[PDB]
This record gives sequence, C-alpha cells and structure tokens, in this order.
Amino acid sequence: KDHLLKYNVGDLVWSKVSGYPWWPCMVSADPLLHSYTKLKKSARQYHVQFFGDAPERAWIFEKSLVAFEGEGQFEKLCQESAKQAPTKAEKIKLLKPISGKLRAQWEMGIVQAEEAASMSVEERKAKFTFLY
Ligand SMILES: N#Cc1ccc(C(=O)N(Cc2cccs2)C2CC2)cc1
Repeated sequence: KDHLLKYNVGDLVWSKVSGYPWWPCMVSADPLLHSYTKLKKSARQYHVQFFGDAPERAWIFEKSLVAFEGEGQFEKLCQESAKQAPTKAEKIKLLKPISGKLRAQWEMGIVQAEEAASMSVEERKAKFTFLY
C-alpha cells in the first residue's frame, strides 16, 4: 500500500513532540512490531527515529510530520506552529531558540539528516537505520 501513504521507510521528516522543537527524523520499521505505519482506527501514525548523538524512536501522528528538505525549513515550521497554538505559553516557548545540551543534539541531528538527504533511499536505509 506504499502508494496510498504520504511516507515510506527511509523518508526524512521533521517530527513535532510537545515540549521539543521540530526535530529531524527518518521513517523506519518498529524493531518489535516490524511495521512503519498504523491507525491509532481513523488517524495515521508513522514510526520514526530521531537523529542525533543520543537517538530515540516514537510512533508519531502524520499531522505532526513534515517532509524534510533541509535546515532552511525550521524557521517557517516554528512560525506556523506558533500561529496554530492555542495557549500564549505554548506560542512563547515555540519561538524561543533552543539552548544547551538539546541545541547541541538538535544540531547533531541536522548534520546526520543533511548527510542522509544527499543519499538515495536504499543507501540511507543501510547507513542511517539505527538498530534496537
Ligand atoms: N540526540 C538526540 C535526541 C533525540 C530525541 C530526543 C527526545 O527526547 N525526544 C522526545 C521523545 C519522544 C519519544 C521518545 S524520545 C525527541 C526530540 C523529540 C532528545 C534528543
């Protein structure tokens, strides 16, 4: 059913998790379930790996994903998420630039994602699929 789906394994995406900035990810298979997409059964989720020195993984709703082209998208993603926010505290935090450990890790993720973007889907799957 790959053709009916917005993303496939190896596609680079930005993911939005509450309390975190938009983060560079790669759509991948769940190491235990062996699936990359599912219905939580009307809304679609995708399994993603978060790039960086301390990688993580999650099932994310399609509405919290944006196709990754590059770092230049980040500014508009922050602005759009801020305008879409209900609470004033949420808006303020979204536009506040990342700092410390998290900023360094986000930058490491970008570096990894940009290398992955320059490769074919097959090549990046082989190189950037973090085992679990
Ligand atoms: N290198 C690195 C790094 C990777 C991941 C995260 C991270 O905690 N989350 C939240 C999570 C949701 C589910 C599992 S983890 C991601 C950024 C949103 C932080 C740093």
